[PDB]
Amino acid sequence: MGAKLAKTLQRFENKIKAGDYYEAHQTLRTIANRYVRSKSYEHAIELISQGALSFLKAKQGGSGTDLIFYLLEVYDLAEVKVDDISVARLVRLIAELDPSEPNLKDVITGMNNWSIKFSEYKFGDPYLHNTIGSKLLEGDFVYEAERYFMLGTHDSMIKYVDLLWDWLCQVDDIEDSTVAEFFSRLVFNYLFISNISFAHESKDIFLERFIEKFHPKYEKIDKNGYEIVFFEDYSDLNFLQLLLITCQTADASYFLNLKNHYLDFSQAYKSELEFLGQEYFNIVAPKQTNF
Amino acid sequence: VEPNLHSLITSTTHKWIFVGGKGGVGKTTSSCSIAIQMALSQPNKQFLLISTDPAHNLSDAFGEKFGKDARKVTGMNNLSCMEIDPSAGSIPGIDEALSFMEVMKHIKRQEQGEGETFDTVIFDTAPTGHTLRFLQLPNTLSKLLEKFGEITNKLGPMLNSFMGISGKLNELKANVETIRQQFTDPDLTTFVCVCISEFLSLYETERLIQELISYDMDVNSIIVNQLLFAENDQEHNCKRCQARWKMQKKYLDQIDELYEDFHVVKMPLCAGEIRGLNNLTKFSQFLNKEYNPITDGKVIYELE
Amino acid sequence: VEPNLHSLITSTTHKWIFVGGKGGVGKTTSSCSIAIQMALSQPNKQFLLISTDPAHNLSDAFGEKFGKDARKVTGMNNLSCMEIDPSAGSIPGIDEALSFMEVMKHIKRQEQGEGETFDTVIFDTAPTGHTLRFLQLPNTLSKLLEKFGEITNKLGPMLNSFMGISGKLNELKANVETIRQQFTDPDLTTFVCVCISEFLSLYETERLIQELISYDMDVNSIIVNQLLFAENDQEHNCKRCQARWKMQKKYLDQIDELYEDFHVVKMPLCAGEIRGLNNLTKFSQFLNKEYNPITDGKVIYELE
Amino acid sequence: VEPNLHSLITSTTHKWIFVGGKGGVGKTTSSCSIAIQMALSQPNKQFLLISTDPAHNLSDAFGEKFGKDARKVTGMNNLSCMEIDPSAGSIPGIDEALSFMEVMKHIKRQEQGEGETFDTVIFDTAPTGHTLRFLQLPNTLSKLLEKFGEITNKLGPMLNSFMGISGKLNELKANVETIRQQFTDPDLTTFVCVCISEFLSLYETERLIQELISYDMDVNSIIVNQLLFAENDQEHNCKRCQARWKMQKKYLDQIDELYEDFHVVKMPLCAGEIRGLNNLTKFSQFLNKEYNPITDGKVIYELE
Ligand SMILES: [Zn+2]
Ligand SMILES: [Zn+2]
Repeated sequence: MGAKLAKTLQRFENKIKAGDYYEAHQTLRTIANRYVRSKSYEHAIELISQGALSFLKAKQGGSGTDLIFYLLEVYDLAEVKVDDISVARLVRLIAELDPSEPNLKDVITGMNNWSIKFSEYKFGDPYLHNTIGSKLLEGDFVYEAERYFMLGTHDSMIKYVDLLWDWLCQVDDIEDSTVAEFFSRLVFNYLFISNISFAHESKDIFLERFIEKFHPKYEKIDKNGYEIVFFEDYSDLNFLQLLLITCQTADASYFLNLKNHYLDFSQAYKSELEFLGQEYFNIVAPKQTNF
Repeated sequence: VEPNLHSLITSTTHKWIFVGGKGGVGKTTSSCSIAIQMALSQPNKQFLLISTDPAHNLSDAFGEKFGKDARKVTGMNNLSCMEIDPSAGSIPGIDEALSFMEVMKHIKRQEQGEGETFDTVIFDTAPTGHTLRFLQLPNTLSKLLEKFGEITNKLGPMLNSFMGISGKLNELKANVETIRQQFTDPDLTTFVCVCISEFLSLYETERLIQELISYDMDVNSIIVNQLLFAENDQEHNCKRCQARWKMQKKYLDQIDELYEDFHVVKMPLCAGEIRGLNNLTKFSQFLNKEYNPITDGKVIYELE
Repeated sequence: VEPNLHSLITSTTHKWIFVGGKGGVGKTTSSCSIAIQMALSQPNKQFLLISTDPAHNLSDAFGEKFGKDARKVTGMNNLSCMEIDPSAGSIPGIDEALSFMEVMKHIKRQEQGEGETFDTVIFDTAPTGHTLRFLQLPNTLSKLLEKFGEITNKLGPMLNSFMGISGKLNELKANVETIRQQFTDPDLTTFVCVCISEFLSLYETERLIQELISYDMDVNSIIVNQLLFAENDQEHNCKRCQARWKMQKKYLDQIDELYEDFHVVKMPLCAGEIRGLNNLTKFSQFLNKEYNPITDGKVIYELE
Repeated sequence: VEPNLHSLITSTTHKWIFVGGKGGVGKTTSSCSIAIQMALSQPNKQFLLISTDPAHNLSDAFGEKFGKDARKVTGMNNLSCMEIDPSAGSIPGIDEALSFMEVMKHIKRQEQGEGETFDTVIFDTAPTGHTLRFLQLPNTLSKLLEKFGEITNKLGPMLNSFMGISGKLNELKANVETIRQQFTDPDLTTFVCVCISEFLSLYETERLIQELISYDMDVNSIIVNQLLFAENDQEHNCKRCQARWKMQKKYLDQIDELYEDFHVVKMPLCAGEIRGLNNLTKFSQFLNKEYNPITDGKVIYELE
């Protein structure tokens, strides 16, 4: 079995380097179906995956995409649980995917859905998300990448700050409220999943780049271990920084005082503040519109 | 894939040769054939052909009496035949185990009382009854031990060791050993299936192969006897024969597309049944070298 | 059998002291009592009284706040109290395991953060819920492994060794160890039951003991508080009290005939509930030396 | 630069913590200290302290037996200790590779057999032998492949392709990956050096750091124990002690001028050696917050 699989895999990738795509695809699936029929999942998984890899490496999105789906089907049929090995196979396949593949999103969804059903993560495995995010970003699917990165690993956080930084730079006419539209995303998103560490690191990396490129007037304020880069021309950024630390205290009073001083901002981030006030201050009362 | 059993007939490592095929599809024949081809190709190794068919097919195929006591087929000092009766519901695997365990006792018993040792045994599987059912229980129950062993590891092993990984190790040891008795190395064990180009046969074949794959038992040889190839025989005519092969050709294509990477050796149809050591060896030669109805037509109309 | 807990109160080997009694039968009381008697009798050993009752019975019995962090009861440098919440259906044993495993983590955690080590722990079992259910799974599933291991030994081990008793040995090793966590030595672990001379109580007691015996957990101590002994108190009269004890005497005889070889210590009824380290020690003295309603009447009408 | 290991003790990304210091400079101590400080600061991550010193320094430092099998130090459910023997000339790198490869097999083995996984490992480097020599071979031999691959591109690739840049691409791929195993991210791996303010120690330290820099291994922490600070201790006097520190102060200045941007944490001298989990944690607190001989004098004359 082990000596037979290895062999055929060459006569398959031989039909691929020869041009016989149909032959290579048809043969492999029928043979794979046989393993699945006998519940020899493990064998089918390696065969299918390997076949999908070669197809994608040969720029054959059609077959490649198809095999990925088939693999996933087995994954759910074999109840393959989410772990390193299981994730690795998908990551290795995602890397060979063409950012323009008409199925991209579908492939990504299928993989992530699998991770959700066979893991304790309501939105999928973190590591897996890190890979998925990068792929989506290659096809200019920014918004989709942002979400995955938000729910990714430490590297995702770096690639999320780069996604937001390269976007801010793309803006021709920058303004005081423009830098906030990007920066705020980091503070709010990470604060929702309560990832203070990522919220602080993403903040530091983004605020430092902003200082080394735009050279805005500022001055670092330090108090009891905490620091707040006070920008003289960006009130939005000052407010946002205070909001972060405030949530960390989980003290109702501080949250109310911060909002009362920044009435305007309290209405721009109405919904967002309402949530934060429920997750960090146990507030059930809705957010009263200031304006 | 060479449509022959050469690589196997000349293999000196294989020591377990399976041969199945339900449907009176000439199983007995193929068995004696594969056994003779290997014995003649490797005269430096003892071979044993054993059957469980109550019809004593091996004694009627060679022309001599074969019993529970292994006897060298007359004329060969490398091949031996054995005809034993594998018999003379709550727990799966048990019954099958007892059946196979008994046949192996008949093997070691014939290697002590003259014969000494057979390097490769040719198992002529029974006509009915999945005598290979126990080829999955050992892996089954074992994996259950793993679910048992691990889970039995409540939070810890901090506190589990204060009140008491030898378990996680010995399990993995009893695990491999077990899986080594089924897998039994593809280079050491293989399964040869026999059939013919006919609906019912394909149905029987397809399932048989699935069953073996679930046993992780290597399978890459499909024998198809009774083939006509009535479009080459020097003495054409006979619509009756041409029509039958038109049907056999239909299915044969389903076999060449169903089992693409399998050793599908297509054997020719013989006038009457092939019996006797002589007519058997001359017919088994096609298992080593493909049969050509254009040139080998003589050898066939010869066995007639 | 001495109707006292002397042998246990003066034992320096015991390190696991169970205390159960469903039915608001004064469990909390007996627990603090047995803990104090042992701590005072063996000042050269650290004791820990832990409860899981959500009512914080230990904090209301001593008069001080006790939490998940073990604290020495004020006035004693040998006894310590712990009040944790043991919570803050497919496989039997699992749930129970998680619960107990968690309480033991709270034990080792308080032995590192000052306290260092407790020689004997006084487990104040919960009011409801058989927190000792997992005291049988480990032996159960294990024995099943033995039926599994042995049977998996088809005819042989002649042929089972040719294709592959480490299994029959490691099993017996994982067997004993497991059985050593339940048996946990009768000289190292024991269970103290608490009840009163009343129908419902006896019913609850009888079953509790059966449950423990199925866990092979040693049990030979039955506490019966609230007893009247209204035929000796110096200040007779009061039919109401005499009638009630006539009923308690009825059942008490069923207890002395049901548990003939058990340590049935009969405790006296106190006017009000006993609280405060002081009134507790003076009442727990009867657990070491039998209570005599003829002479010890003072000590009781004293706690009043 | 804060003269402490705070940033590292509270880091949840680091998973490879090196700790070296030849010269019986209290390496074992610093190792156990750094491990305890990180385990206590991050109870949501499993840590593993492993040593190769044949003197079993970790078992003599904590007060318990530690073997090749990872065991949680008594009282901590976040820290674990490992004591293995890294042993039980033609090609550079090989020998070192075999040595390290083996220690890592002992790691993954203890994560399967209970322990599951350690987020950050505290490597207590051996007393002698540059066990990090292989931290340069992989980059070395590889770069040679590049000089090999390119040069092998005679005029062309016009004609080199007519008789035959997959080579220039796969090389760069095998290049980065390799360099990623040495570099191993400064945010994921770091090296902590230990020494004292003494000529010979500085000599040993200076070279050790050079060696690590040639390995591109991040190094920014230098521990200096046995310091006297005999000009603040409340109970002055003793010329003998004042003279010794006058010499230690001499070199300490060479350290503060030699390693200006390094984390030079100056640890205080203790009467006797520090052993036992307790005295270790209380002494390791200075690795998080600088030691002040004016106020923390008590904590020291306490470990005595
Ligand atoms: Zn009364
Ligand atoms: Zn001195």
